[PDB]
Amino acid sequence: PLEAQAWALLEAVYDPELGLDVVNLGLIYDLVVEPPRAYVRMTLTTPGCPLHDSLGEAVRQALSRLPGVEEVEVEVTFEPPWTLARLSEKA
Amino acid sequence: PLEAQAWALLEAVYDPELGLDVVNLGLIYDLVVEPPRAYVRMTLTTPGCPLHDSLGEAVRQALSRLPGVEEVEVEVTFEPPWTLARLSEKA
Repeated sequence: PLEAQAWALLEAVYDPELGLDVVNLGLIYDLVVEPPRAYVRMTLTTPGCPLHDSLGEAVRQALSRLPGVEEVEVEVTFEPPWTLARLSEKA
Repeated sequence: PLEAQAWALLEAVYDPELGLDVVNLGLIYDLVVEPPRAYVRMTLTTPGCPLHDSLGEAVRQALSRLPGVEEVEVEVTFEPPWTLARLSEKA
């Protein structure tokens, strides 16, 4: 139940450079919600670590909206590296 | 607006070895058009850096045709490495 709610929350988190949400952009690589923990592995649309990972922060915030989730681990990785081929049909 | 125009321009940029355009070939990994800047991350069909990156140059030229784009950054990468699995249905 929380898994579906989690996806809806992420679908509302938008990436400024592409004007699309992180889910339809294909940036979410793994998502596990098991109270009191939530884990998400995601990537960014361009290589390199930004000075402020605001997108990762937005994803963390969204997941924290879930009831009973006291710890949200957001791991940002470039493996595998992202490309537009990961866009969903809707995107 | 410019995003759709950008794609059309790239769809007219052809790769000699395969006889197909860079878009349907799946060589474009990321595309961001935000005047006065345009950024594109792409790859080539074979490993290695060529003496003259003619295809990369053709992509840069195509994007420069967009109104208000005074700077076009074309990044050529091999991550992830390209294969024919990236061809579009049309291709």
